[PDB]
Amino acid sequence: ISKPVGSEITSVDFGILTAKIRNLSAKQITNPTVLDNLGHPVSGGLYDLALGAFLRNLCSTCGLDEKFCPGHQGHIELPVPCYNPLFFNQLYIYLRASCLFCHHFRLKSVEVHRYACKLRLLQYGLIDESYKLDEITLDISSTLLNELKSKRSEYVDMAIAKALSDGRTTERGSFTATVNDERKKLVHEFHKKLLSRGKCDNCGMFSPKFRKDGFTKIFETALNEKQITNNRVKGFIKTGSTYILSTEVKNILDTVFRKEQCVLQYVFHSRPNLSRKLVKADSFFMDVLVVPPTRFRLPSKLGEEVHENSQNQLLSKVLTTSLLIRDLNDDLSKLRVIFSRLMNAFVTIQNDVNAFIDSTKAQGRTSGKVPIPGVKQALEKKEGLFRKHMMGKRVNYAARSVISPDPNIETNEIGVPPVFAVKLTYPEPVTAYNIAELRQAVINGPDKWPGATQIQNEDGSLVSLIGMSVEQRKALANQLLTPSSNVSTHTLNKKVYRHIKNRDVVLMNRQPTLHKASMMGHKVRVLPNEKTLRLHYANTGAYNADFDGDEMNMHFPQNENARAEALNLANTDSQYLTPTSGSPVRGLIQDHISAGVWLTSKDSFFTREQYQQYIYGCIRPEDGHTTRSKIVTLPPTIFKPYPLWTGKQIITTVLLNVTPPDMPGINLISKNKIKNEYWGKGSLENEVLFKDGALLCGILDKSQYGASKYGIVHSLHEVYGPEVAAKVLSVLGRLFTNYITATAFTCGMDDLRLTAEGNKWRTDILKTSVDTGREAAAEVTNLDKDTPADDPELLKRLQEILRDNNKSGILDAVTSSKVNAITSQVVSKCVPDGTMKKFPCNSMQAMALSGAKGSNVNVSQIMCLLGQQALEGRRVPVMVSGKTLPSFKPYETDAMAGGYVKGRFYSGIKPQEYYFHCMAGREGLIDTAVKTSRSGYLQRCLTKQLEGVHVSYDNSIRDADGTLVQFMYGGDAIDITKESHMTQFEFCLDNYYALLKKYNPSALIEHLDVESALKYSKKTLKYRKKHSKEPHYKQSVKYDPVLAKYNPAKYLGSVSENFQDKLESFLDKNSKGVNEKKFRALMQLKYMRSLINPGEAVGIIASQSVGEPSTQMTLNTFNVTLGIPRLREIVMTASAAIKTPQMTLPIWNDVSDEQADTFCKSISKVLLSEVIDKVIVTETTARSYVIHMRFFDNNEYSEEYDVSKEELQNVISNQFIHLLEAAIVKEIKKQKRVEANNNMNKVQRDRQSAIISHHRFITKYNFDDESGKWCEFKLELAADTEKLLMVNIVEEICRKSIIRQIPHIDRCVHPEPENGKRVLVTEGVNFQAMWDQEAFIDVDGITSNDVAAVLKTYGVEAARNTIVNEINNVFSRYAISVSFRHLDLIADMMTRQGTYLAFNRQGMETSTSSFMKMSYETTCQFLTKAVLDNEREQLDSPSARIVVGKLNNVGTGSFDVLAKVPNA
Amino acid sequence: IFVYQNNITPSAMKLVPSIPPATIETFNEAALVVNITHHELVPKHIRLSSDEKRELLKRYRLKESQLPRIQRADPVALYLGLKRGEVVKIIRKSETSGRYASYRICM
Amino acid sequence: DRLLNSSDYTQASVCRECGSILTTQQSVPRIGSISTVCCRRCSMRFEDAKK
Amino acid sequence: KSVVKTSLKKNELKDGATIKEKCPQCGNEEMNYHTLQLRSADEGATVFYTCTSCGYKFRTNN
Ligand SMILES: [Zn+2]
Ligand SMILES: [Zn+2]
Ligand SMILES: [Zn+2]
Ligand SMILES: [Zn+2]
Repeated sequence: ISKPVGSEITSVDFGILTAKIRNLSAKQITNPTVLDNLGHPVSGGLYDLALGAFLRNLCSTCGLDEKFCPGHQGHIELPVPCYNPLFFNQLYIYLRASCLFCHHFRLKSVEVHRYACKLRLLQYGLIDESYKLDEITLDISSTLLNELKSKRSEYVDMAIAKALSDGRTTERGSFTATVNDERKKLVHEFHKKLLSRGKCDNCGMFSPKFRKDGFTKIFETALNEKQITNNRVKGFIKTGSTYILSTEVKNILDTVFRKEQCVLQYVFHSRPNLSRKLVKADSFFMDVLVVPPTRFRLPSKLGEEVHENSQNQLLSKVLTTSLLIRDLNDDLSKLRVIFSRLMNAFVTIQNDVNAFIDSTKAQGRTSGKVPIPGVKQALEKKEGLFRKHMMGKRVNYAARSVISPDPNIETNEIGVPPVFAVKLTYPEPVTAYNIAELRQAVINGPDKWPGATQIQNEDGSLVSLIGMSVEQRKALANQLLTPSSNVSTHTLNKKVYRHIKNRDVVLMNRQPTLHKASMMGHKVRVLPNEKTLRLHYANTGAYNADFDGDEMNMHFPQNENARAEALNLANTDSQYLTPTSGSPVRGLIQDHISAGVWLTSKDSFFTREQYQQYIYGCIRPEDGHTTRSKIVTLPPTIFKPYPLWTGKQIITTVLLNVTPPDMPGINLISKNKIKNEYWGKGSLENEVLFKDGALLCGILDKSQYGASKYGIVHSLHEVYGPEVAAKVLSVLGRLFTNYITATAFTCGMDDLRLTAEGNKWRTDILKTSVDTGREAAAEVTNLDKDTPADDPELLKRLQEILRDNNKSGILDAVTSSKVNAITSQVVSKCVPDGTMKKFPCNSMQAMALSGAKGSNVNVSQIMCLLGQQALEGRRVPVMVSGKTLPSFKPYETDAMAGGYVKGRFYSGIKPQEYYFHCMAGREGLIDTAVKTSRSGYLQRCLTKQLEGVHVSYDNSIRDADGTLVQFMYGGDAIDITKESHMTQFEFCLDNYYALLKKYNPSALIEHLDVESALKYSKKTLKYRKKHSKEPHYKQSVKYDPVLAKYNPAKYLGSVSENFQDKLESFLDKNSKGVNEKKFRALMQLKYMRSLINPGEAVGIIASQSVGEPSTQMTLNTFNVTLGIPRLREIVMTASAAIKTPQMTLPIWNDVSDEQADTFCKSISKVLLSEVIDKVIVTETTARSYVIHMRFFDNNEYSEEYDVSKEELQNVISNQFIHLLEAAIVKEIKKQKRVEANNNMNKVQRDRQSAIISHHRFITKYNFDDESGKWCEFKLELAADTEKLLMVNIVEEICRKSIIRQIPHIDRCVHPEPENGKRVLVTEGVNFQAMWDQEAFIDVDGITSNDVAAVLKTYGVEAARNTIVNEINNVFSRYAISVSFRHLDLIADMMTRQGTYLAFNRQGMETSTSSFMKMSYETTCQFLTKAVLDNEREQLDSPSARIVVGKLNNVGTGSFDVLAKVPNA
Repeated sequence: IFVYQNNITPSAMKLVPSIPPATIETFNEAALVVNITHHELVPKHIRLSSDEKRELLKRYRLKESQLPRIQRADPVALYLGLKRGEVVKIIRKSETSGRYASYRICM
Repeated sequence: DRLLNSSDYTQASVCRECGSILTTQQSVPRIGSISTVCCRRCSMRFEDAKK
Repeated sequence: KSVVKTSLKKNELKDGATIKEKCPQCGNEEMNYHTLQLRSADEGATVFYTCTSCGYKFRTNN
């Protein structure tokens, strides 16, 4: 920190190096061999000593040694100008668009000019005048075109000058993401008109079309003999696919770029080109290579063998082929076959420079195990450069080890081993106050722990203390304040690198870091006698760690700016609530839970010696736990027989001592997890009660001091602050450890046993399960009457069910839900009642009821039975033979044979049901291995877009370049980790005085206006209740909300309108030393102190609050796409074709259920295949085909599908026979390369002969007009055609002819009404059609989940409301609460362009930051788009500031600290 | 405003920008069967004059190309007939704060 | 601290005129001088002393 | 026209699973439980608690 930097980098320009790289490097490289004998580097070779010092030789350029040479660049002269393979697609577009006769493009002189004149406007920040340029129009002569060109260009000289005379644009031009969209639409369109033309327009003589291959060649295909005759009519006024040599592309494109300089001055420049350079075509080819410096091209080594570098093997091969084409360059100076090797050399001088840059753009020779990587393969992967060594560096001053538990250190502490404590050092500058301690550190030296390893002198020279003795350290600790002779370093002072101490801090890290609470900041507490990092149990739920061998990374920060941020921003005390939903994550975990159900029990009675021992066991005044410096106690609750204290009265005493004395006690009314009936008749131990800081009723659980919301530790966090709530977890961590050591807790075999009364109960209920398998199987086969299992008419149906995946799904669901009832009858009769040991003594139940460990499902499977072993949602799989195991009869309708385990883990499971339980055990393990890979990439993909998104100082949520995303954070600007008790008005009234001197208003009413926002709020409250019966579109807009008028942190009373409604609803239904006027003043100051802070990274948090709970929903089927694959269509990929799109149609309240079910059938599509029983085709042989149809009975398809027989006549005779002959003719063209009814009337005869005339070969036709049971016709083909699979043709056409299809809609269904909502669910989306159904549908309430189809019909704000409703449906299914403030910020990012943009490459394409895009994926693809743009990176996104090493602009880099000097 | 029945021949679409002061908006009457702004998911859109547009950009210190965007062919931008450069004000009911005023510009 | 100051913090020499890191060079001095820092592609060779 | 039950009806399959956990929103005792295994062979099962009458989704980790 004593070597400051002055000048700093602020923006990076991309460009192309010209031909005069030769000026910066006169150290050309010719000899391809890198060394010679005697190990020396040969001159002119790739290890030349003018490229940097090498092999203990000085540099020929720097004159410096290997430690201090920077290294320098050389260059390889390519003999012929090969093209750069990055820019090869972007010259093949300009090659395929230029006319070889006139050297323009194949667009007109005015249409080229128009894109040249709109892109000039868009390199300024003005988009409106570009669309108003096409407004300038009016036997075309070339004088009226040159008027228009001087008329359009006159407008652009005025529109730019007007906006520059205003403040709309600057001289360097305005450029934003929405301007980037409109430029990437013209240039993509400009490369679509130029690409698709045939002839020139300033002449007629036109060029032959081109061709290419895999990036090595370009061909000029033969212009056919029609078009040369179209050329020579004008020019008067060779073989097939001739090759194009690389130099003759340059001689075309040099002359084109000289002519179209105007349009290409704005295609290639997105800011105004102040340097007024020229876009030249040499920039696409490669005149020279450049050799990287020798330091970047060092030899490789492994074991004891040195090898040559990768970047020399690809780069000598260019230089031998450069030599080999000079070897053959002498074979024309004295002068067929040698041009077959000359042209062979140009392909391989191209294919070597192509294989130098890329490696996938070559051909190679053989399977050389993915051959030698080029310079693009060093950049584009997970590994490589831009993601492994710029976003993912390795660090100094860091240690990792296995973690171990400790309840004796604090919650905000780590136990550093003495192995790590004598290695990690901190550079501490020696001053007048730490000289007494840094002298002692140097005396101890680098072996004794309060010590130091080396000192740093004022000239920066280090002096290591390791080899020194006790005398060279004492005689060097005495010189720490001696000023040096030098005057340049008279400012500085020495730095002693002391060891880590108990006042240092540390970033700690669990390695899958899915959210920001997995990397917190601890205080060091150095322990003896260990080698393991050592942690407290409050932290192990935050890191998601357990003590099974997990390792954690310990980082030790090396300056005072970072120590002020591991103590104040990332410490564990401020990480009590997670930002995902506002729920606490820090609390006591397993056995401190199960000790508070015994300590705070009603049986606990401690004597005087014991009561004072549990106080001082956890609260020590010496270590600063108290607030009074004298431990105060309580009177006993029993006086006369013997003085005894209650166990609840200890929890009172520990809160009496650790809370501040001036504040009054806590007041809380909460619940437990333990029901009242486990304690006896008339107990009240479910009600937790704190009155004035005294626990008066109820035991303490996971629900009080665990990681649970609105407990006692969560409530102390609100009233007293995070520093007190972190002490109470430490005090209770020591209280329930000394009580455990004095009074232990065990779990034995007797805990797991049912009594003989209750063990007869589970036998009698499981006796009634032997019939359950058949009865569910007799139900799905639609038999009855208890048909026996060996019935041959039953076993035939079970085989029919077995072959279908549908029917086996029904039989599984019926039988599983029928045997889960018997599972639920055994549990609901036994587990409180049939057990041998009742609740307090039965520790197996008390670990499950308290929430200490396990559930009631674990206790039921131990004591009662396992239950149904459901596999992939369905049931146990089955062989081909109808056997689920070889032990069972085929098609066995036993419940046990389907996988129902009637055994428990106490008594044992049989070998058959041990095999099904291993099936269920493995699907929980293969699904885990595929779990984390799914949601890992979903979180990475969010944290690049939503990554420079932060709260600004005007409370608007903005991106890094300044583009606005939201206007407040969620509409209320409230931090999620603050709004927990904000709507808990009963809690804030019971603790009014203790909460008053926290939100202290007395020292605050002179820095903020008070009455301006309260006055405006009552106008907007009174006006809004007068208009509440109106719908939302008839809402008058006089009074915009008070947050949009007043800053919430500047004006008291400016308050989100939902908080104001809840606050007035509380004060008007609750009349309770506290007024209502002063309670308004508290809860409006509390809104003002719970606001989001400016600089808060709400983009990372919103992405970590979605990707992290999505590692929790990887499971299978429990109709709509569920869980992560639904979440990968909305968020990722922006699917315009959802797999299962739906539509929810709210029917009216006067349309009946029959008229609803009738309306369902009038929507769903009806194929012609859905009314056919059989199709009998008789082929006799001219050829014939008598196609006979059998429909179902007319009272069956008119009832199931609402299809009359007059429809089938019109469907077959207008649609089917046309489609049928379009398939028969198509096949032949790809081949020659009961009863009887006759005596038709006049209607049927006229129907026949007309349709014969309308078709080609049908010749007979009849349809059942009386009953609607059969159609009948006779396709006669020719007397020449061979065999035709007619029945395979007819089955494909019957399944594609529709009788009645409203388009894009497959099926309507009437589900169960959820909460009275009579709705209809439609498999498919068509909003346009459902508007025509207003007699049955509330069309102003129809709701889809195809976001791309709500966007097209209803617009961008309706689509944005769909996204927040469809991400919510994913998480609310899995009972996962995420806050809507995260979901609104994800939705307002995806709708930032008016469109529905994804989080992927294609959504990221319209952005400003180039390094954000390069670091994500396809690095050199985005690099191509940036270099051609000559794009100035502004270095504002956090992915671009870590590259250049600039300070990040989010959080503590969102402002500047300026020091105020007193003298003039 | 010109309300047609089935379609417009694209030879006749060229006459729409043919007048510089006056604009022409087209609507198919099949689309106009339901007023889309009566739906429960479409908030209240209000176009701002250039008096309170200019005072909006002063409050947040914005360029015009930094607001959230609404497309020119959006069915709500076609409903209000928004020209390019007009900031519409969206009053949407947030699920956390009740009423909430947002803005969005037509480009 | 983590991604710059404790991993690969180096202070380099950058020409303010061309804006490049790689093409700088500490000059081999004349024997009566001090080795200064000079950029190479902004530099013109001394034979180009044209009038 | 097949001879087995090819589809489930609208209200002819109710969940058999029931365990007497108190529903923290309306006070119901019956509750359909649902256990699927998330993590590897270092962590147990995680139970999904869906109530009967109201239908509030609830989740207990361990
Ligand atoms: Zn050197
Ligand atoms: Zn031409
Ligand atoms: Zn320079
Ligand atoms: Zn309930």
